[PDB]
Amino acid sequence: PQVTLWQRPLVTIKIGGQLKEALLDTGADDTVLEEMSLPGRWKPKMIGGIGGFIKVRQYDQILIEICGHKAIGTVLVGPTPVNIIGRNLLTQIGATLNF
Amino acid sequence: PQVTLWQRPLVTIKIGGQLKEALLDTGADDTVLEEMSLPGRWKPKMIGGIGGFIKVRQYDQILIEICGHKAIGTVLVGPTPVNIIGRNLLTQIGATLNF
Ligand SMILES: O=C(Nc1nccs1)c1cccc(CN2C(=O)N(Cc3cccc(C(=O)Nc4nccs4)c3)[C@H](Cc3ccccc3)[C@H](O)[C@@H](O)[C@H]2Cc2ccccc2)c1
Repeated sequence: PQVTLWQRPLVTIKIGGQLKEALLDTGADDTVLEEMSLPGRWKPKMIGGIGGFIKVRQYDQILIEICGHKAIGTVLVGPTPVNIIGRNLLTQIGATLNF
Repeated sequence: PQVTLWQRPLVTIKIGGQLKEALLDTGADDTVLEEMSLPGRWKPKMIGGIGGFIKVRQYDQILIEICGHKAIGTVLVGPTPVNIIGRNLLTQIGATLNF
């Protein structure tokens, strides 16, 4: 559904039986979630932001529901201050930017 | 126009006479450009992001032509890895996120 950007474009996700809200972020290549618990195996990874770079856990083939849209992707979990859905998943849910 | 998120949504801006490319960014509350010379007056501000806080300088009332459209607003200049057009300006160009 169309959102304007007068306010932060925030949605509910369900991941891992947990309900979260996350920011739809066209600038973010990758989806990055704060610390929460996920089952399984993961690889260490670093990503950059402004500020600097953080070190995250790289889980993949994770099912997320974002609004009513399912999508399976790579998720990075670590010290971001806000959960971010980025392009690897906004592409799966079909989001566009219009101006 | 309409951007699919398979590529980074980069766009051409003209600011202060200069021609830059910049990221259209729904998750970013403000616009922050890399260092460049702007005339006039500014004051120091700090912003956060993933993995830290940079100190930035704030110019208000800068004209920016973004794609083709003119908008005027505050632009923060500072050590970002990339020019980022955030919601303060995206609202002025009419951008909508649309799934
Ligand atoms: O995949 C990623 N990186 C990779 N590395 C290797 C492979 S992929 C990646 C994933 C998510 C975010 C980012 C890094 N990132 C951010 O750090 N910011 C902070 C930001 C950017 C611009 C303005 C503000 C702002 O106004 N902040 C304010 N603070 C106080 C008041 S306003 C904040 C937000 C997200 C955010 C919002 C609020 C708080 C924290 C973060 C942007 O929305 C994101 O697009 C992006 C911008 C960016 C993109 C590339 C390089 C550098 C910066 C990178």
